[PDB]
Amino acid sequence: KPGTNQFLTTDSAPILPGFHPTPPIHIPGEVHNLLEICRVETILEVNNLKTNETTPMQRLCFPVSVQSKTGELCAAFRADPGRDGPWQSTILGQLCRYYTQWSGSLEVTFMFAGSFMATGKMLIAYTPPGGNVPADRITAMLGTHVIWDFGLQSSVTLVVPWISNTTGIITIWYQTNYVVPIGAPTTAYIVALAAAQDNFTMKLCKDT
Amino acid sequence: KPGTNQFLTTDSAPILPGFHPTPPIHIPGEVHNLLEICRVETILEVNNLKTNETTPMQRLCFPVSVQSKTGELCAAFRADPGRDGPWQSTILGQLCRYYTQWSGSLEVTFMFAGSFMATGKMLIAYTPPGGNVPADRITAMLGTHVIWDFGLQSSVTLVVPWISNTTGIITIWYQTNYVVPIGAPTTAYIVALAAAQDNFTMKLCKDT
Amino acid sequence: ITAMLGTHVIWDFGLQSSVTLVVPWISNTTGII
Amino acid sequence: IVIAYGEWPERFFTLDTKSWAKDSKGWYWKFPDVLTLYRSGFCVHVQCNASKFHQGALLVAVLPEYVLGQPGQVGAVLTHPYVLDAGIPLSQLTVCPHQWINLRTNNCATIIVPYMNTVPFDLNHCNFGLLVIPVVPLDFNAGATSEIPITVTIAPMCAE
Amino acid sequence: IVIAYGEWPERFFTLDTKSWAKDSKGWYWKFPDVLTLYRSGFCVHVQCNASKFHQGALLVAVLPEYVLGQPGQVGAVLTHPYVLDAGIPLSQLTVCPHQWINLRTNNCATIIVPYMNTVPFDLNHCNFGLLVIPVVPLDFNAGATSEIPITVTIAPMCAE
Amino acid sequence: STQETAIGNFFSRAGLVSIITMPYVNWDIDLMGYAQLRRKCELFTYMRFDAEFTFVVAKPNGVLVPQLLQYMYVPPGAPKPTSRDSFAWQTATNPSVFVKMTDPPAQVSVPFMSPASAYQWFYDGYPNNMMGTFSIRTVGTEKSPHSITLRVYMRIKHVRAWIPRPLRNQPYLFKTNPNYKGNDIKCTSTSRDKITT
Amino acid sequence: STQETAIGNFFSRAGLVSIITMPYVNWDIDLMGYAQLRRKCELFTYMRFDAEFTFVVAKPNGVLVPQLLQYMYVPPGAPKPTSRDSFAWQTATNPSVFVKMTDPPAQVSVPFMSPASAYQWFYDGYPNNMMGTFSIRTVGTEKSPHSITLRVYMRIKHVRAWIPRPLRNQPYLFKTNPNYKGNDIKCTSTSRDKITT
Repeated sequence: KPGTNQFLTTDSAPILPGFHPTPPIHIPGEVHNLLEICRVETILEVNNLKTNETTPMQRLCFPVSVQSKTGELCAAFRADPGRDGPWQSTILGQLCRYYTQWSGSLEVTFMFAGSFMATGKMLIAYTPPGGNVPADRITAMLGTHVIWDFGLQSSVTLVVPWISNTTGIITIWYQTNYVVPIGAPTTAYIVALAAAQDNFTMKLCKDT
Repeated sequence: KPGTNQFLTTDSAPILPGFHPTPPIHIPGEVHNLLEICRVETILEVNNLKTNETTPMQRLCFPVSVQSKTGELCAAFRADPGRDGPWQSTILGQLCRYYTQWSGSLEVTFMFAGSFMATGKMLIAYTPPGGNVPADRITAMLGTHVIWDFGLQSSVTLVVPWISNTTGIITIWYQTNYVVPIGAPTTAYIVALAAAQDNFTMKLCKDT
Repeated sequence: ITAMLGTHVIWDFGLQSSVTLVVPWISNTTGII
Repeated sequence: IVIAYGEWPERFFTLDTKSWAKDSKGWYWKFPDVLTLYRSGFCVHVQCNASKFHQGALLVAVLPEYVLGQPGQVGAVLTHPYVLDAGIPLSQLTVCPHQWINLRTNNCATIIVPYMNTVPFDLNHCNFGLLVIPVVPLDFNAGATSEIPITVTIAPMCAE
Repeated sequence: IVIAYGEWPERFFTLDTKSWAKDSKGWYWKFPDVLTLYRSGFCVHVQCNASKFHQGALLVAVLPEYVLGQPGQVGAVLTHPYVLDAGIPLSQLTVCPHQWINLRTNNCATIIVPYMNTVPFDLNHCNFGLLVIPVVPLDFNAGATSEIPITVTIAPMCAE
Repeated sequence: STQETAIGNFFSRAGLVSIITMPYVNWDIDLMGYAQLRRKCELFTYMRFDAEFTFVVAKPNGVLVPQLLQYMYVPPGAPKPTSRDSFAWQTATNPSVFVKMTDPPAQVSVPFMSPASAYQWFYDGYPNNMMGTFSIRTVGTEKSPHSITLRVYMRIKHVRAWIPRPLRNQPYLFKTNPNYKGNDIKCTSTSRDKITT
Repeated sequence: STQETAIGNFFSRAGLVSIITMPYVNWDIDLMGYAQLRRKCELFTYMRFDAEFTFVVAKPNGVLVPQLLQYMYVPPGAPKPTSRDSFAWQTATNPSVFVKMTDPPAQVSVPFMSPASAYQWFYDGYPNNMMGTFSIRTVGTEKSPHSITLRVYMRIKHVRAWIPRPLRNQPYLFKTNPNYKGNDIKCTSTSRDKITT
């Protein structure tokens, strides 16, 4: 039949039949699927400005200060792990470059890192793919949003409903101004973590 | 054995063993056999005159008028789907060009498209393969015939008993003159539809 | 096209000869037909 | 009633009435553009009222994935109705679900069309077209109405 | 408590307290060098006491077979903490077992690490490192203490 | 019986799909090539299948020569090679097959590869169904001294079709979309002289 | 499903690992060669597997010639050959394979060969995981009249991985240990102009 003496790479006589290899042991911690790796939160790089290239240790967090007025935009970024940008620095974004088609939900967690005596409120709004970035806080409030106050809770998680491979854009607003008593620092930093949900999948193999 | 290293076209290692293709869905409407396509009536082109090439929208029907006298031939055509002619414009005739030997019965349906106040009678006669076209209505009446009056019914079907691959010829006569009251149009058009029965088969494959 | 989106009744006199439209509620800025 | 491919889907919007003259060629509408994520069926209903002294024959038929060779609510007019303005001949349009609007006989035709797409869920994609073709030209005596209207009614079914 | 890879191993040595300034970069310790055939686990415990007027965020995480690009009990100081001084980026250090020392919240973090080696039994081989990285720089108002100490406690578990 | 006209038989007997001459080349897979098969596929709207290609290679004048070749397949999402010595020829994600010229032809299949559930021969909206790309070259750093020409044969297996549509009669103009010559429309049937015969 | 991202599939589709030109040679087995596969292997700490090599041989310009060859495998503990006529080529403890050039490529496997229980890509202490050594020569006492070049393809089977670790972003400098350029550190992501877009 046709198709003989051909070397298809994607398809053997042993060289040492008498050899018995070393039996295995119970080294703790084994990965059976790569999905167990893309299910842990990792630090995002939202402060991907062009002036932090010289000192790249400040790109892991974005600041909040008392100088900013109320009802003002703080930060914004898309929610496409494959595309270049903030999602390049996470394990999910790095592993998604080895595959072609991916689908599933996502979750993003923030973590306040200010003083214990600082209180306030921040609004986090996510818009579905297809539309435009909100121009006002009142416009953003009508959509999917989560009100976060760091005076009570220190970390909140926002879950992206569905992504596939015209991308969803997330925003962080200023619900109330940053208040602080006398004798405490006037600046606070926020770190963002991202991870995949229990329905993320990848289909085709590729090479970076 | 003789017959190795030969590439017979009419007769395989996968290239991506690890790929899992997308599972199917329930898209409505699936064809398992081509016979389900040749079992629907389609418009015949009986008015295949040489003067309609410039304006080909008038070839789908043939007219009946009050000017014609009684007992006069109106239209005639053969009943061979494979051969060129009126049967070229139907799906059965087009699909029969992809095969070599066909057999089975046929059915032809007409549809009056005149006014509601017009009455009359028309005689449709079919002669079996082998013989001659009738020269008179009295001669045609003795054979297989169906008397059709459009004052009561609007569509009649004539079934061809058997064809195989010296062809049967069908005729349409003028039983009575076209009568019409005052205030109604003096011309009417007839559209003919053709389809196969439940015993049509094809044997060998060919290329047009 | 604007009127069709609201409360409407399609009436053809070739089949029926009389149709009735019922006003939901009036009180004593008035409805217009 | 005729059900497209024998599969049920699982208000009453009335479009503008096109005028059928003695030399008209045809009309077509795209869906679900004409009513302007998405998953829904439809219930098309076409009526053509005319007196008993008129004659003619229409041919209303849907056609999934009908590409040309976004009209809107108004519709559009075909240029070469013999080849359906897409290369396919009109004489075999009967393969798709269809109905006849023979004026000597009933003047109404309703078609039920379910969702037919390669993905379970879908504004830029038009699913199917709706063609109305005057196969037999309309004729009348002098003094009668020169235009016979046709009305199209659309009702979404099992929308989500 | 956090158990490394969910596997239990089967005195209280207190190391010197490093001083966390406003421009520090990080520290790391190698095991079982810091406590100086062998088979044993460990129970790491890191505490960072500071007033309520300070802010910051540490990241303590183990890293098996942590090669560089023998500190001892004193420890060592990283040079380029962004690339962990080994090429791997800091932003994905969270894959390994870890904890956060957010000063606004709890100030203690304990990690249980079992034996992880390719041979059942082993002084020249260091199993894993222990990295402490100030992800968020520490800040305070003038007049407060300029150095916040961090204490590390090591307790061998199931030694043989 | 009726088995001679089933959908499976109607799409069999692998035929020529493309001819390539190399006096490196790229040939993307496209069933809408020769008009003989294009009209047959255009009968239905949605089709789902897989292919099985075969490469018969030989120098012009027909004689065979002992030369080593490499046919390389590229998935829909991948950078196509652009030179005789690119890194694409060395990346292992996209498979390749090695076979000498004086050997039986290389037979290889390809599964149903699409994000959707079936191929779409007619799309009404604006931007999708790419099937891949084959690349052919002669293995070696130097230049081969012998000209080659190969012809590719393709089969279709496990055919499913949906939503039949009317056939086509007008001549084709482009390989991507159906514009006709809208001034010299050719009728479907022949012509008589008077409708009595 | 989730089977498309398992550890077994992620380490398949044998690709090029080394190219050798002989205008006798020694090529020790080293997976930490091309940077494409090195970064993929460096994801985990402990890996256990076996390989399956394939040697496609041909003269430059691609043409094949009827020549007889000998590929010889050397275990980790053994004296490597140092001449065309040494006693290593004749000792029988280390196996060898004979195959003519005008033939299908020689396929041969190699088991998990290590005193330990798994390979170690990262060792913290001072001195270990050698996999062997292949030697290639043309059989005959005289000198061969034809130049040859062969490329070696290697597969991985029965893969087990342990203790995942962060990936690598900085460019490589040496093939044995991870020093980077500690003065021109390249950031992971791209750069915006202001954090509002």
